[PDB]
Amino acid sequence: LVQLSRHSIAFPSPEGALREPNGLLALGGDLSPARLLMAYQRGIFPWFSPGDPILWWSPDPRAVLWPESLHISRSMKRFHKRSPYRVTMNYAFGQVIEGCASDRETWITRGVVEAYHRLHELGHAHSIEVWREDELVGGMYGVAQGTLFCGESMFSRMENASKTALLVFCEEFIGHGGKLIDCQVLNDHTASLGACEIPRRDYLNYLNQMRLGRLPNNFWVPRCLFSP
Repeated sequence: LVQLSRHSIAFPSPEGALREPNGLLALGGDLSPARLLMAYQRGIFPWFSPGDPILWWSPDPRAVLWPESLHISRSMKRFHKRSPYRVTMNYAFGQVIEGCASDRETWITRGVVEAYHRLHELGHAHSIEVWREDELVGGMYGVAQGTLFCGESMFSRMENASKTALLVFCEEFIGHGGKLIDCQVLNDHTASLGACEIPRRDYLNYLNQMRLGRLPNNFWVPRCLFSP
């Protein structure tokens, strides 16, 4: 491996990551906006349980999701056509990440929250919210990397809340140039939604191409995406 330094925002080539644990590449450093941005630019992300030092990753393969391949069951389509939810973009970044943090009775520590909150404040991290009237019932947040979106996590406090968030986002994302969504690691729910695994070099390749891409100037301003 390799320990980072408070000095620079330099990162070692992802290809020198460990095989097991898959993707472990470096430790230390900090969660400053600059260091974080660089992490994503180069296909790396932080992940570590509270108590441990900062750990950075770039797994092989990488879980990803082609927006157009999002699988939506027939029961969900029925649900979404008569949806009881409203979806918004960047209305409550803080609550969404907190919602993702309080899930599972998670590594999302206060420090991590502030760090991504800074990125949101600076205009790089964004959130999708799912509301059951006045209540935030689900959502997802991530870091925008051009036409590629790096999804950190999502949460659901009501049936189909997160499915709705993803469904609505993919429609809005594709409609304006969105090309790929990064899922980091593949999990059961994510896989059922059509997420798949591709080689790390394929992902980095895509990343380098898409970072350059641009969505419309206002794509990320706080707004209502879906309100039946």
